[PDB]
Amino acid sequence: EIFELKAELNSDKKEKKKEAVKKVIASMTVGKDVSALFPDVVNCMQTDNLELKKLVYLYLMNYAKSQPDMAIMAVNTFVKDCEDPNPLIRALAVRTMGCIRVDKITEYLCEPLRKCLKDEDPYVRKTAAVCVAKLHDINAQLVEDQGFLDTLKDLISDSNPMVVANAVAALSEIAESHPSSNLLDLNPQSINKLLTALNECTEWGQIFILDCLANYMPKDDREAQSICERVTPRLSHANSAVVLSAVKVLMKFMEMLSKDLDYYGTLLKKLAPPLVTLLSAEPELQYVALRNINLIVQKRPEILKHEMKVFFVKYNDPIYVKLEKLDIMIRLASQANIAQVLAELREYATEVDVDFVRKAVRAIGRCAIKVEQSAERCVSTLLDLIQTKVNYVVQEAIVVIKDIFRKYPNKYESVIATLCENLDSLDEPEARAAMIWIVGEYAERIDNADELLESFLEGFHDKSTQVQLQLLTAIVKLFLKKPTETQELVQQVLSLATQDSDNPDLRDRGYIYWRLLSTDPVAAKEVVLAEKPLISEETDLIEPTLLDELICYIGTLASVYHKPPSAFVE
Amino acid sequence: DRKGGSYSQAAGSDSAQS
Amino acid sequence: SASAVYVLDLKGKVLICRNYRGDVDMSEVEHFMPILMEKEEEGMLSPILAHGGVRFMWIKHNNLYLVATSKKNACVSLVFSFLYKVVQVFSEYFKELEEESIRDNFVIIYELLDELMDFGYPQTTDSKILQEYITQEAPRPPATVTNAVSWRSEGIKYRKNEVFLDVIEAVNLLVSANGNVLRSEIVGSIKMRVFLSGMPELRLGLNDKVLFDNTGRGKSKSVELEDVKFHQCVRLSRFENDRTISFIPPDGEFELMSYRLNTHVKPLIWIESVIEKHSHSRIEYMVKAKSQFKRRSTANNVEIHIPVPNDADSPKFKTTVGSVKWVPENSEIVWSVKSFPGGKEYLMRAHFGLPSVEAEDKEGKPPISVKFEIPYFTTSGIQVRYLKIIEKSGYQALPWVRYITQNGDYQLRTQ
Amino acid sequence: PIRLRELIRTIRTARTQAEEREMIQKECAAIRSSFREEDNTYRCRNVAKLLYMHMLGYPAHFGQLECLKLIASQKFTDKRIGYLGAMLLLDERQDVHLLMTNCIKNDLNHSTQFVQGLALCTLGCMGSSEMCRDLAGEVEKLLKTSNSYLRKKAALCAVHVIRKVPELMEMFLPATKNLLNEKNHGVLHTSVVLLTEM
Amino acid sequence: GNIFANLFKGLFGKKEMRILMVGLDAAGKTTILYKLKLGEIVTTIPTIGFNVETVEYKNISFTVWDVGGQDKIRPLWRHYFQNTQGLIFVVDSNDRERVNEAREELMRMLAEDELRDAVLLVFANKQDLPNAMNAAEITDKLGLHSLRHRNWYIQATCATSGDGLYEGLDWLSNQLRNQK
Amino acid sequence: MIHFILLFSRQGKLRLQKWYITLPDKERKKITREIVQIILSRGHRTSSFVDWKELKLVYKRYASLYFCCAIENQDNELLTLEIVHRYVELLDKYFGNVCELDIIFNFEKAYFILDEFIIGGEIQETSKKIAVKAIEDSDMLQ
Amino acid sequence: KGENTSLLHP
Ligand SMILES: Nc1nc2c(ncn2[C@@H]2O[C@H](COP(=O)(O)OP(=O)(O)OP(=O)(O)O)[C@@H](O)[C@H]2O)c(=O)[nH]1
Ligand SMILES: [Mg+2]
Repeated sequence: EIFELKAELNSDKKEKKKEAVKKVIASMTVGKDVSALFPDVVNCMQTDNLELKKLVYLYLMNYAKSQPDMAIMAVNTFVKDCEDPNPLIRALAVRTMGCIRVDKITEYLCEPLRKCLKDEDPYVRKTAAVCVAKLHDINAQLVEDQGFLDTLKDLISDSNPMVVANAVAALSEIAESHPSSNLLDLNPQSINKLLTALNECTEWGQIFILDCLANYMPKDDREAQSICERVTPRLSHANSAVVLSAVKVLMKFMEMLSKDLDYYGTLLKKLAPPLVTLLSAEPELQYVALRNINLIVQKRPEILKHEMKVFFVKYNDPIYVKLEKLDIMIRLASQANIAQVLAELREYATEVDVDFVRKAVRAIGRCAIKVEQSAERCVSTLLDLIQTKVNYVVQEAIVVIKDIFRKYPNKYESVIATLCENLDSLDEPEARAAMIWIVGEYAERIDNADELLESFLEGFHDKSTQVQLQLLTAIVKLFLKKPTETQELVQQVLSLATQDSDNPDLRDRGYIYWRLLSTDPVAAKEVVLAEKPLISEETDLIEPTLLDELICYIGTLASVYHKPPSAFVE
Repeated sequence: DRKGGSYSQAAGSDSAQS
Repeated sequence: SASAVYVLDLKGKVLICRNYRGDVDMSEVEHFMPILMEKEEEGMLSPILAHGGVRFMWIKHNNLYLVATSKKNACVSLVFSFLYKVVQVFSEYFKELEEESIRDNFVIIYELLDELMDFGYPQTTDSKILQEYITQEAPRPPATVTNAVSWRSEGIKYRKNEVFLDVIEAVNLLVSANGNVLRSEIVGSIKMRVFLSGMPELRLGLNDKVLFDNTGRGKSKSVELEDVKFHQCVRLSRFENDRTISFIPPDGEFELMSYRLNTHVKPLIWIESVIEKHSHSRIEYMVKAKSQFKRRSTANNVEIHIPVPNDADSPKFKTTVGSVKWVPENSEIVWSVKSFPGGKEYLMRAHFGLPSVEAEDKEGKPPISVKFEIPYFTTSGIQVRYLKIIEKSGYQALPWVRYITQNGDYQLRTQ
Repeated sequence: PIRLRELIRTIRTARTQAEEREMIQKECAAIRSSFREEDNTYRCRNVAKLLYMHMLGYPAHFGQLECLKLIASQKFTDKRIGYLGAMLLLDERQDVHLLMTNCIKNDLNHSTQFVQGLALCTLGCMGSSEMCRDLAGEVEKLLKTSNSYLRKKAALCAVHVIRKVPELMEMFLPATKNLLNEKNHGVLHTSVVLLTEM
Repeated sequence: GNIFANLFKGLFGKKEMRILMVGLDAAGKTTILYKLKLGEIVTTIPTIGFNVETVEYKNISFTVWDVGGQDKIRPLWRHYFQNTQGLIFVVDSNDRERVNEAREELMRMLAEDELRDAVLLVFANKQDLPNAMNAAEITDKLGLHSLRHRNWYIQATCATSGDGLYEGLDWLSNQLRNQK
Repeated sequence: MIHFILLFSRQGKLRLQKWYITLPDKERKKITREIVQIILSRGHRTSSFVDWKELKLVYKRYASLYFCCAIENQDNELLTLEIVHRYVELLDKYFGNVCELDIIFNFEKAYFILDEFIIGGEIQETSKKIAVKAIEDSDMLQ
Repeated sequence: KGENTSLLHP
């Protein structure tokens, strides 16, 4: 096997050499550790046929870090191949030289890189630009010593728009790892020159050309207006990433534009159709589009204000898209489309996804909290869902009702009777505690509040810490409000939570309640049963500093995760 | 023939718009 | 900023891998399968995975997931675009996307992967252009890649100059269970198969509402496309200036433009369905389909999918026109109609049994989807006005185009 | 009536999970169609296919009445299939094993040593809190017999009843007295296990 | 298609038919089934589960599925409603207190939208004691004439004797079969 | 007594299952998945014993397909291994060179043998030939 | 394959 393969590879017949190379490639791809035969394939490297040269180069690249010592026998071959008349051979040699992760090999590759930097062939120029960036990433000091920065800078100002885009991307990658010292920024003339070649760039070159403008900061409205006018045609590109890059560039440039001029209005009007088109992308790109919309929604919510029908989740939409659809609807939820949002939430509550049902319940609660004009409709929908007799739906409705009562309990007394008998046997800590809190705070419209708390007092000492605290608070509130029917209940609660309760916080709360009851029961009405201030809702809008920084990082991992680039990279 | 509608010849430009 | 593009399989085995930067160890792919299994089993599965400091963003193909490892803050959109381009190139080169070609076309696959992307930055994505430099059965690279026109190879000569267009309509309707349509969007699709001699510069001209308003003819039937996405050959500046659609058509079939505008008209087909499902006894399907489209148009291959019960057995269908069959694989009633003249009315009366024992868990209500496809019908009313085919040599082109109307996201919410 | 081997080969021929689910649904549609017609000739094949689908991860709620009907049948293969279905897809929380008490009582007095043994094994494996209450009288009758092949089954049934109903151990005290002289190793082991459980 | 085989089978008898056996516990259902199948009054324990048997008479296989009257088995009668063509109701005229319960159970079973083609078959069981009513007092109390779209027929059968079983079988055959 | 017995393959597919404890179908499936993950996530020197949910989960697979059991903490550990070996030997003798292919196709025979050998989690016949003879006699009945 | 092998190989 191994001996036969080595003998075939060390033969003078090309028909056997090609078969041996194919077998070695298949074994490596099949998952065979073929790095032991690297020195044997080193001799059979200088071959006229390009079919075996590519396989040998791929094997060397894949077997370069494993056997760096054995890779010292390829510098001469690379130097010889870096001068082949065929541009394809030179490009392949340049790519293989930069792909070899050898510390003692990249030092001698500076001369071929310098020779190929000014190559007339555009493919050779692109290969040299890529190899320069690879060498700089491998060794920044070697690249700086070789003085490739000046050659890379002159590449952008030359012909071959694909080569220019490749050089710009390499320079951006080098500056990305650079400490910002000696930045490759250019004046407005360089921006105009790049825009001139932007219309001639390829699909991949368009992203490279538009990424450069993401770092430049315009200083005048005329320059910003020209940049917006030039980037406007980029919104009509079939590529999803090109449209996203153009949108990000426009958003970045809008930070210096003046809202008084008509350019801002035209940009806002020309961006909504782009968002609608991007929303109809592939399901994999649906999550990215939703993340981008959420990032841009908190900054300029006046662009997609009327975009609500497209936010409806489809039946075949993915889970990662269905979850983001609810967040998008909540962010764009308003009183104008409140009925549509309620109808969509009602339809989304009939599904079987427990996570989807919980997300829909949370979105409905958030929409009800945000807009007080639909509080009655949200309450009716929650009552219908509770009447639907769904355990998870019942818990979600109980949580939503508890959240709504703390925020808008002035006109929440009409639903206490319906919630008084709503299958209180559920053991969910998030729902039982919410029901106990609602009963304690709303112990006025229910004439059997004391009777209901009796069932929850059977296992108060072993139910839960939060549940026990909520039950104790409800009992204290009932005693303060109505101490005739809960006189013995308060004493029993104090005995159970102060003598048989070993919880430190719970024991302290019980002792404090007992002391307050034994000191001044009248003062407990103004101390315990007091009017709490308005509850500060947790705002979902990001901080302005993070939004400005997140604006520049558009389409990357920092935007999908909604986290800073330095808080997620390693 | 062909399913989905028979192919029809297209014009060269808006002759009525000069 | 992908670190290594790899192709996995359904059993977790990596069919092929191609490192681009080498900053991520090749052993991280092993943890991708357990991570994906955990995410799927917990509902947190997403195409963009994360193995600690390395992100595994990839999509699921027909048989394998094209996972591309990345460690830095690389552009997820760029990675997705590269994956889509790679999938398109594989489809163009290999007629099937399965494990049969991954283990058989590695010689050309490795060369294509090496040439497409270098250092994580793709350079070429045109299958037609790439077919002239990398073949599985090599000369210098073509000047088309080096030149600005990288989507139209020069020197193409044909005996005739015939270009076939396809105005494909996508009727997407989202009708709620209450009977109202929520999402009713129609997306145009101008797919042309250009086959001419040389490198003609096509000048597409249609009766656009904006074009008619600019020219002063904003009073006739003008197509109001909310979103118009031109192809790479179409010049964005020319369209932005005066709505001039000037571009060089490619050699073969490609999507030039794709209009996308909302529709405020009544549905072409109105489906009135009822569910007389007895409590574990029987079920009734009083489904009536009313065609609101023009009578001169016929919906070829009408397939109204009616989701029947999953556990239903021994079903009986009492319909009027068209064959109705229940497929246990899909668990729905397939209302298959061969030819549906416009204005036709089909009434169906379903009757199937149900087991006495109730199901353990709920199954949901899948939406009713219609598969109507009526050719030679332009619902949006957009008609092609002209196509300026100009060649330096000078030839008489014979462009052709056909209008096809079908049902897109035309799902009907159940009660 | 598709054979069990053919169904197994078809299931093994499925590669994707979606394809396997589609094949399972296609088979279950035919199985349900056959069951709704009250098929009695190829009922064993349908029962085996349903059991295989349930073991493979498919629902089998609709195939509950068929197992009960086959349990009270007369064919040995049909009775075995019904017993296997009751043992596999039947449990105390199913709530459909209440009607199986009459079938067990009818088969408990059967002259055949295989049908009675299968019924006893099914009762021991799927003993309920109420089935043992109405079956304790019949269990004690078989425990006093001299059948070596049935003594172990009776001991196992008594142990299962005692585990499910600890208050029923009083009816087993006079039945296990003077039973430590069994020559068969299985009978002695069953007696020792019953004594240890008591 | 050809129906020559069906005609040949029907020339000597092909139809079999089905039947159901429901009623209160200790209502003579098991004894009635034993008499119909064997011809003797067999004493059996209360029907914890169910009994399935068949009767061959007039070239029709009258399969009877006896159902117990246990409280836990009352809601289990819906299992036999699937693939069921007939239904026989056995009343308990010797239990005055259980007559109301039997009538309520019959009304509940007769109020199912799936059990519509099953004709009514009222059997007067325990027709041996002087306390048993006639064939009209029981029907009047149960309101059998108020069952719209239901073909009800009351037949009195003595468990100890067996008289009236032939008349009931003939009536069932006439109701099920509509030929010569 | 054995709470449950599950015959699972190396790939994770289950070829046999027999639980003596009345558990919910979803709960049973979750327990089976957890057992498969634990067994599949265990080395070759784990002692073939796992204390999962206070149950002596003993794993001893003599081929590609593994074996599992659920014994309460009241009996010896070697007894379960001896019982598993005896059951494997009896199945091999009844079938004749039993392999993985015969297990999937002949699952009914294996289930019948298990029912005739172990009932309710406890053993029913200590001998290895009497059980085989009884199984053969039952099969010959038709 | 690995499945046709005997469970105990006896
Ligand atoms: N002596 C006598 N007893 C009768 C007569 N008719 C009915 N019975 C009583 O009715 C009971 C009939 O029970 P079975 O024949 O075993 O079946 P069943 O009527 O369905 O009763 P369950 O099994 O409890 O549901 C007997 O136990 C008798 O006590 C009769 O004509 N003479
Ligand atoms: Mg009876």
